[PDB]
Amino acid sequence: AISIKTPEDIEKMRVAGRLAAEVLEMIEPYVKPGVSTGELDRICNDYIVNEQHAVSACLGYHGYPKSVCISINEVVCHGIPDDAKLLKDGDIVNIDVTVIKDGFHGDTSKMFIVGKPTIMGERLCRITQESLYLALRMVKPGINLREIGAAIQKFVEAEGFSVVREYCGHGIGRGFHEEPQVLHYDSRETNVVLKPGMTFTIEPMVNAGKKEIRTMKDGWTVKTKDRSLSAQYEHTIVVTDNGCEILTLRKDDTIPAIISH
Ligand SMILES: NNC(=O)c1ccc(-c2ccccc2Cl)o1
Ligand SMILES: [Mn+2]
Ligand code: NA
Repeated sequence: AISIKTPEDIEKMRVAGRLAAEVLEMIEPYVKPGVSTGELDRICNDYIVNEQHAVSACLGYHGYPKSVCISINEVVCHGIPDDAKLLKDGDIVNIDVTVIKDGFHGDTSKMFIVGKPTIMGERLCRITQESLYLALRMVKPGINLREIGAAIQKFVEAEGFSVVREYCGHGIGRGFHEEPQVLHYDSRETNVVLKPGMTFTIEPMVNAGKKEIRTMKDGWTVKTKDRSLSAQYEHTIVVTDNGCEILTLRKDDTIPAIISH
């Protein structure tokens, strides 16, 4: 049973969402060749705790060891920050942030292109973000999640890319992952009609190559089976009366915070 949020709770979601977004805005300057994913994590955690007076929702979740997930190139998600893993020219990197503030969660992520961008890493990130934007434009009461998943997949595959099946968007509030599940592809199992007040995430994972993925033996790191590049972008939203409001919008986003139909 999916739950609706109250006006007060939604305001708290705006705050946690903004904080999540601001972590990504803060870290951007440090995302350069030579930096380790470990340092970036410590920077993010220090900021979340000492500046935002919030806490990382990832730290300890199901035993997660770090504060943010950092995934590079062929790594699909849940990449673990490490003091020896350095970023280099050409790399595409996702920093996945989740913060809890005043009891509510804010969840978002984006891609960063390191050094000189390559046409393909550049193209994969742009298409991935557009697939998120396209889905965000469909959000309004009355529409079924299945349609949104359908549209993301059709857009993505038309570009020669593939949509990761194992992971999905999700309801969010006082809990990290609440109902419903938000698939980024068409599924006969999906039947959820949006309603005002619902809060969830949209976070498509797109592979340049095949959809198949393999988990590493650290029990967390997920890579593409064919070792092709993978990209992801995420935003937390609240369904409004005639559309939705992006709670994790950043200065660099090129979509309106409030989407009115
Ligand atoms: N958008 N990112 C997420 O929803 C997310 C980040 C980390 C996790 C996670 C999922 C299952 C178990 C442990 C973690 Cl930290 O989910
Ligand atoms: Mn999420
Ligand atoms: Na990746």
